[PDB]
Amino acid sequence: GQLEKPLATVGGFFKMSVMTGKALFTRPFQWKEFVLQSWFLIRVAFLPTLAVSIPLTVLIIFTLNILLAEFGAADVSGAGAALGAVTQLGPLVTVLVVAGAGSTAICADLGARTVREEIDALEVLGIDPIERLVVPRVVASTFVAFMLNGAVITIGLVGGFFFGVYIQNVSAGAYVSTLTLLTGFPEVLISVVKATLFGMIAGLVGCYRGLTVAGGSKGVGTAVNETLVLCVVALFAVNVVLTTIGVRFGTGR
Amino acid sequence: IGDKVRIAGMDVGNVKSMEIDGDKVVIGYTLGGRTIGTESRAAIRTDTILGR
Amino acid sequence: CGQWRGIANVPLPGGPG
Amino acid sequence: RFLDSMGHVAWFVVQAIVHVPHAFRHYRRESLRLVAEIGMGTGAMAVIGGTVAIIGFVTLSAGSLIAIQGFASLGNIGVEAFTGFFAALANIRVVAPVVTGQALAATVGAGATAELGAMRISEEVDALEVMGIKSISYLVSTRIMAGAIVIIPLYAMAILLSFMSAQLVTTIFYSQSVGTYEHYFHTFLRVDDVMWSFLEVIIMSVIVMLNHCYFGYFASGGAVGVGEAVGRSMRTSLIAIVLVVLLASLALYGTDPNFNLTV
Amino acid sequence: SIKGTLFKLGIFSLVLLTFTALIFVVFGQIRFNRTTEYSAIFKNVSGL
Amino acid sequence: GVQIDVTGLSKSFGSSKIWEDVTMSIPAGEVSVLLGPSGTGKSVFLKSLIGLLRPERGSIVIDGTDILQCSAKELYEIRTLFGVLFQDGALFGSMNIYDNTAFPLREHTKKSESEIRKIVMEKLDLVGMPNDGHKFPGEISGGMRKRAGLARALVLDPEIILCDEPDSGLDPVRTAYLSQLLIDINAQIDATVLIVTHNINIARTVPDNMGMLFRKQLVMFGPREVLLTSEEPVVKQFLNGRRIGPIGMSEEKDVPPQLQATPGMPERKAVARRKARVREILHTLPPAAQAAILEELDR
Repeated sequence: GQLEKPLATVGGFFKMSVMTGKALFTRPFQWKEFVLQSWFLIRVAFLPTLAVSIPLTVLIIFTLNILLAEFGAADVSGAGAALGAVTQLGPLVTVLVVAGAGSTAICADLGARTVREEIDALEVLGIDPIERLVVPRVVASTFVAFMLNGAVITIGLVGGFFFGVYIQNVSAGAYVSTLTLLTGFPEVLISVVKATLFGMIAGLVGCYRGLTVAGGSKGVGTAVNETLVLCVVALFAVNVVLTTIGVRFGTGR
Repeated sequence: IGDKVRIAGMDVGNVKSMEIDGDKVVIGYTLGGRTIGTESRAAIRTDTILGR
Repeated sequence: CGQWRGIANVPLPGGPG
Repeated sequence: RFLDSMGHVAWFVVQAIVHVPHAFRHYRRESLRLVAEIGMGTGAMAVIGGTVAIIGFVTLSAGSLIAIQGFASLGNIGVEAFTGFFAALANIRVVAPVVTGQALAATVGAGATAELGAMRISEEVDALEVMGIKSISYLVSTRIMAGAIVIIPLYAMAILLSFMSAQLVTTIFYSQSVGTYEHYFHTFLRVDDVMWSFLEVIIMSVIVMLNHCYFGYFASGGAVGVGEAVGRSMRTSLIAIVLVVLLASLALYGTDPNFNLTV
Repeated sequence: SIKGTLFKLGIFSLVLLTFTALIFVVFGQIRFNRTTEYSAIFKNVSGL
Repeated sequence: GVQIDVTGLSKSFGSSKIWEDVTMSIPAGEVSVLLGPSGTGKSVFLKSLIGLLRPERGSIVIDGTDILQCSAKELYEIRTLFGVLFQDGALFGSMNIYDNTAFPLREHTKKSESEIRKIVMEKLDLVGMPNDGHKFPGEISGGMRKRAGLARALVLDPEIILCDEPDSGLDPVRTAYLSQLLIDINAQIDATVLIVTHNINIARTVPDNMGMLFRKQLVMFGPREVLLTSEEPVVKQFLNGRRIGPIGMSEEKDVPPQLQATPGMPERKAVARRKARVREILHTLPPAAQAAILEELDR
């Protein structure tokens, strides 16, 4: 009985996601809502994404450079600079600035629609919310996560190059020539898969929590907080699983 | 386990198992669908200076 | 595009020379 | 506008800081209740463990990621006995402070923003002001004191679980000997780094609590605006945490890296 | 306002997919030159 | 206007029960009102009438089809008969009042945009918003939001209208205005209007039929004349807003002439049918109620 309580919400989320997939592959797509939600997520989670990605990659590059300079092998730093940035820094900054901003925004928007009885207004008009609202939001979440992951990886690599060369006086040719030493097609492919899955899961969780808001006076805030916590936990677990799968393939081996 | 198995310098498979049988080690590997003769010669060899 | 030899073979700004 | 907003947040943080002794003397039971609420969560998230469980899961995941990728790369190169040396410097310098900060931000900060927004909407702040009570001193200063009291145990658990996850992944799943891992871990780890990391986490937690209390205290727009306040507070908290960790690491190890391997 | 939103989204998507394609080109070692195919015989390729 | 048949309807949010055994027969085309003390779950009943909520027991036999035992595909046509005014209007904030009004016309019909503009302008002028098409729901007030929700409900020629607390956030004057508008609408289209409210001014001038929920039950449902002359302690206490009676201080401690349609509006056919039913009902009423209702009908 103790496990049966969260299992009901788990089943509701899973059934809602199954219906979302069915509406995506069966019913006509909502291009207008998809465009609107894509631009909304981009405008709500682009500047924070850079503002979190730039200092974090600078910190990682600084730590790697000092540790390797003491180690003596300061010419292979770019290798690590690539290896983290493609496979962990990109998807994890995507996790943070998607779950914090876009997932919470989707949950708040759908909760606002629910408490204002707009969902019931759609439902009494014969329309299905899962096809008109959830599908464009999940697709927009996936698209924005993909693009943001690409931008994060690129900006992180460039910032690491500039910091290491112009501050810690490492050699630029060693940075650019060692980037591909440990990173190849498997790493960028697993990064793309991570970003796509993270965006899809964040969109699904945000939509499901927004549709099932409790109203009241703290229901929307509680729903947003629960959305954020669930997204962080689920995306970290999925990142662990996908990291294991990706290192099973490997560029070095 | 997982080390490369090669034929004429090009990778053909991996090392799958290593067991102790009497005074010998039986190492099981894969050839990736290729065929070798019963008179073939195997050799464990050092690949790099770091111990591969 | 046609002469693209890689990110390691593109001239980089800064440094001596 | 921009200067006006900066001045408003500066006034809020100054007023919250200067009322810490007043809150400490006048309100002790409220501080203890907030310490319990922050440590063990509230609402539906409290039944699973609250902030402790979320922090533990996220830090275990981060340590597992470090051990996994680290061991894979070093085994590909060949020098895989350095994993214990690589994991520790990964956890202390970059990974554990930032990750614990983001998890603390999410759980505690979003809960505080939601609570203060609900109080603002439900006219409870007006009720406190009518009854002759400093609302900032009663709410925000108490939150700050509770966060300062609770952060050290939380980050201690985070560090412990990150180290445990890295060691377990390396020495059980990857079957590395425990002696080599423990040697390279305890030989190349300096307690000074851990102390400075604790100071970073304390400062970061104070800043995060101030930011989230600001976003929740001045909420508007009914129940709908509370969620938007939570989202904005989360974005600001992420940026502030990363910036704090970067600045502290740049200041500490700019000249002396505090790590020796070669002659 | 859907036209302007489409314009902005298209430009932003083009730039960020250019970045993703650039990452794929850089880390996948993609070349765009016309090449001729030759063959060689080795006693041992030495891990090539 | 079609008849709604409710029998044995029950609801339960968890271990608690919202109401039980609500058995009523809503007439066709007659304005009806369901009232009771606050916290009796009347909006739950109103939403269950259309299928937004699922009662645990009973049936709601609209036409001959019990909509509780009906598939989701069929409910895409039953709800075509409905028009719902929510408490705040439940408008869509992303589109203006004109698009909000035209939304179900574009969703269901196949009419050209010229016909859409004609119908939408006509219904907006009907509900007192001839030149407020371009505004958004955020800009307009609560009364205008109710009017816009009604206008959106009046475009597909509804046969049932469900009004949820039309007095919420409104002073008595604006409530009187909205009540007159609802009476005019029923005069024009003869839709089965059902209102849920605990307002007492509404419950003495507007309705043709009235029913009262008290302590998770339905005490009585009947016509206006029968209810306004009923010597039931709960009904007589509530309809006068008294203080001595079964209703307590809180949930834990538990004739008027009638509104007439505006001159120049087509005659209401619900009044004559209501009186025709009232005579057959009075056949069994207590003698004091019989005399009072006979005096009222013979005025």
